[PDB]
Amino acid sequence: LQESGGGSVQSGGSLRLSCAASGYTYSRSCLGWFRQAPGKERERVATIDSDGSTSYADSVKGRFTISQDNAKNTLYLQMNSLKSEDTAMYYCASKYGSRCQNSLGYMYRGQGTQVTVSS
Amino acid sequence: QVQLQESGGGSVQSGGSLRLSCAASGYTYSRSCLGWFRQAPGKERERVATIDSDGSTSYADSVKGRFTISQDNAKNTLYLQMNSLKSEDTAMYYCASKYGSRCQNSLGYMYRGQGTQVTVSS
Amino acid sequence: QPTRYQQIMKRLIKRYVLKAQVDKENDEVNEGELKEIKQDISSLRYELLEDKSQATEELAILIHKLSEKL
Amino acid sequence: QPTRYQQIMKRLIKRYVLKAQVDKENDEVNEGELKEIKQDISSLRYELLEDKSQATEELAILIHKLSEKL
Amino acid sequence: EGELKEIKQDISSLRYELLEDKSQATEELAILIHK
Amino acid sequence: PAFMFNTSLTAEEERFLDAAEYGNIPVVRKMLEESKTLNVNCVDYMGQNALQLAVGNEHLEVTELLLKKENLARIGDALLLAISKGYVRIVEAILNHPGFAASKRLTLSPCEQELQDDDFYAYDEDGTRFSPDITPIILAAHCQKYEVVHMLLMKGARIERPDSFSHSRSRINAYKGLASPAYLSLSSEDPVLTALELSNELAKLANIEKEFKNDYRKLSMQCKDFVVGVLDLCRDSEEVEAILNGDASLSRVKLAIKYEVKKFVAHPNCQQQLLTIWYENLSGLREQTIAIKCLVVLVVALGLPFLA
Amino acid sequence: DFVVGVLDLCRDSEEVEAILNGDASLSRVKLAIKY
Amino acid sequence: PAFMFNTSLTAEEERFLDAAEYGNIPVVRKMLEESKTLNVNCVDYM
Amino acid sequence: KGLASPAYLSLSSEDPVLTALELSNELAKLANIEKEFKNDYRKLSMQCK
Ligand SMILES: [Ca+2]
Ligand SMILES: [Ca+2]
Ligand SMILES: [Ca+2]
Repeated sequence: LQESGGGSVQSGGSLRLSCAASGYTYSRSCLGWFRQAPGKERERVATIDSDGSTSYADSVKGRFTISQDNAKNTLYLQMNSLKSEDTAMYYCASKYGSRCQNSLGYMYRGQGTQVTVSS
Repeated sequence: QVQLQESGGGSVQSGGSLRLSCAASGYTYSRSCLGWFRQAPGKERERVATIDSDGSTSYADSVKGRFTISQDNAKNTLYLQMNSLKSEDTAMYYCASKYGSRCQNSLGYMYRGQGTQVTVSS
Repeated sequence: QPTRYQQIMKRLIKRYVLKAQVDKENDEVNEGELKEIKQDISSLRYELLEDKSQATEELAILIHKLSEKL
Repeated sequence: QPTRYQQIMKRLIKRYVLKAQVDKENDEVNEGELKEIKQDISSLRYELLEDKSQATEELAILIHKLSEKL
Repeated sequence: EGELKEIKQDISSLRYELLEDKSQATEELAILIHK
Repeated sequence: PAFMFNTSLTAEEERFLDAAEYGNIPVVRKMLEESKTLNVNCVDYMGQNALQLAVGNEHLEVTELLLKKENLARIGDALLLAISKGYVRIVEAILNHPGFAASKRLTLSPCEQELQDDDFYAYDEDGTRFSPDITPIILAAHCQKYEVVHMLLMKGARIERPDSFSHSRSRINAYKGLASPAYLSLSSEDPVLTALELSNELAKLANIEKEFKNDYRKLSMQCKDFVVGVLDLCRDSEEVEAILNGDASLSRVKLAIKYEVKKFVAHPNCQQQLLTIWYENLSGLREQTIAIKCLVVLVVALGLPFLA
Repeated sequence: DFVVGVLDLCRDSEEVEAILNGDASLSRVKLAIKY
Repeated sequence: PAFMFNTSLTAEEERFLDAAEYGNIPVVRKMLEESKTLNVNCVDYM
Repeated sequence: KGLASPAYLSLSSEDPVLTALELSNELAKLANIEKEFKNDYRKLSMQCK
C-alpha cells in the first residue's frame, strides 16, 4: 500500500490523507494513522476498530477524523486546523484484534506520506 | 468476619523446620486463591507461596523447593510447611484470600488475619 | 390465620407449578432457544473482546517518560 | 476370590452400564439441558468479566503509582 | 444429548483455558518498586 | 396473586438471589463474605432460596460457595433436586456437607427418615419436593443416574425393599427404585436373577393391587427389559451360557418361561442355544429344508414300530 | 386436564380428600361428573 | 456396591482425572510436566 | 454391517452401485441361510438397496 495526500498547507487549514489499508468487519481488525515527528518519537494519531469505533489522541481530539470507504478497502484521515505541532511523516498501520488503542503490534508496511505546515 | 488467628507461632533454630496453619476457606470449583505473605521488618510484604483453586501452587524464587503450601481435603484450613528455615525466612507471616485465578499477583488479597510470629536463631 | 384447606390448596398449587415447569423443561428444544444461546455467545464475544488497551499504552508512555528521567 | 461366573457377570454388567449411558446420550435433548448450557455460558461470562475487572484494576494501580512518581 | 454434552465440555475447556493464572507478568511488573 | 409462595424481598436479598440464580459467582462470594445484614435463606417468589436456585441451574461454583456458608437451609432438597437433574458434581459437593458426611441420613431407612422428623428433605415451610418416602437412593434409581446411584451405594444407601393411600404410594416408589436398571445392575451380585425374581414379584403385586395394576406391570416390564438387554450384550458362547445356565441346565431360561419373560427366551442369543440343544445329535438335519423334515417325519411314521 | 393434574399431584389421604371433598360429601366428584 | 468397576484413588490422581475429564488443560499440562508421583493410567470408578 | 454401510460402499469400491447390488444379493441369500439372524441380514440388504 502507498500513502497518498502528501503536500504542504498553511497553518489553520485542512488536508486529507489516504492509505490503501484493507479493513474488516466482524473480524476484529485495527487500522490507524501514526505520527513520526522529526526529533520526537513515533506516536498514535487515531485508530478505527472493526466496529467503526474511533479513538483519537488527546492532542488531535475533535480536530481530526479517521474514516474509511464503505467497502473498508481504503483508510481516510481528515485533518482540520493543522497547527505547527501536527507536522510529521504520517505512516499507516494495520494489526489484528481489539487492541486498537495500543500502538504495539501494528504493522506499518508503508512508505509514509510527508506533510508539513507553514507558519 | 471469620476470625482465623494464624497459628504456628514460635521460634526455631536456623536450618530446621516449622509448620504454619491458617483457617482460610478454599474452593475447588469456584476460582479462588489462598496464599501466605511475608512482612519482614524493614522490608515490605512479598508473596511466599500461593495455591490456586485447582491445587496448582506457585512459590517465590527465594523459597522455591524449600516451602510447601498445602491444605486439607475440606479446604477450610491452609497449611504452610517450612524446611531448612534459614535466616532470611523471618517475618510476621500473614494469611490472605482473594477471588479469581490471578493467585500469583499480590494485589487483591485480603489480609484479615492478625498474623503469626516466626523467628530463627543464628 | 389460613384454614387447613387453604394450606393444602397452596401446597398442591405450588407442587403443580413446579411440576409444570419441570414438564416444560422436558419439552423438546426449539430452534429459537438455540438461537438465543447463539446470541448469548455472540454478545459475550463483543463484551470480552472490547478494547481496554489504553490501560496498557498509557503505562508504556509513563514508563518511557520516567525511563527518560532514570 | 471371584469365580469365573462372577467375572463374566461383572463384564456383562459394566458393558450394560456403558451401553445404557451411551443410549442416554442418544436421547433427544430437552429444554432443561439447553437451559443448563445457557447458565454455563452466563456463569462463564460473569467469571471472565470479573477477571478483566481485576486485570484492569491491577494495571490501574501501576499507572497511579507511576503517575505519582512522575 | 451426547452432542450437547460435547458442547458443554467445550465451554468448560474454554473456561479453564481462559481462567489460567497468567497474572505473573503483572507481578513481575513490580520492578516499578525499583523505580 | 391469591397465593404467596414465598418480607418484600429487600434489594440486597433480591440481588443475592439474582446473582445466585444466574451464576454471578463473584457477586455471590462478595455478598457471602462482606455483607452482614444478608440471610442466605432468603427465598424468591416460588420459595426457592439461593441454594435451590443455584442447584436448579447447575451452578457448581455458586453451590460450593453456599455450602461453605454455615446455617444454610434446604440442603436436603438441594441434594434431591441435584439427584433428580443428574448433576453428579453438585451431588458430590452436597454429599460432603456436614449434614450428610457427619450424619447417617443416606443410610437410614425411609421409615426412619419419616420418624426422625428432621424437616431435612423439605423445600418450604411445609412439604417436600418429592414424596416424603423418596430417599436419595430411591430418587437416583428413579431417574436412572448410574453415577449418582453408585455414589449413594458407596455411601451405604440401600432401597428399603418394603393413611392407607400414602403407604401404597411409598411401596410403588420403593419398587420403582428397585425395578430400575440403574439399581439392578449396581446393587446385586447377580443382576439377572434378581431382575427375574423382581419381575415375578411385581407381576404378583399387579395381580394383587388392581388400582395400581399399570404401575406394577410397567415395573415388571422394566425388569424383563433389563434381563433381555443383559442377555443381548453377550458377545461369545461363555457369556451366553453364564446368562442362560446361571451359576447344561437352562435355569434362567426355565425361570423366564415360568415368569413369562418372553423376549428373553425369544432372543436370538437364547434361541441359538435352544436350537443347539434341540438338535443334539441331528447336526446335519438342522439346516435341511421343510420338505426333508416332512419326509423324515413320514419315514418315522412308517418305521415307528421298527424304531421302538 | 388442569383439574386432573392437580388431583394427580396429591401425595396422601388428606390432599386427596381436600381435592375431592372440596372445603364425606364429594362435591368436586359430583361437579366433575356433572361437567 | 457388589461390583467394583475400577487403590483408593489418591487425591492427586483424583484431581488429575477430574482435570482430564473436564478439559482443565493448564492443570493436566502442569501434572504431566512437573508431577512425578502421578500414574497417567489411573482409572476412575468406571 | 461394515460392508453394507454407505460410508464404506461409496468410499471403498470403484463402482459403488454394482458393489452394493451384489452385496444386497449376498445379504439376502445369507438371510435365507441364517434363520436366527434373519433380521440383521435383511436390514443390511435393505441398506444396500
Ligand atoms: Ca421448547
Ligand atoms: Ca434428554
Ligand atoms: Ca455450571
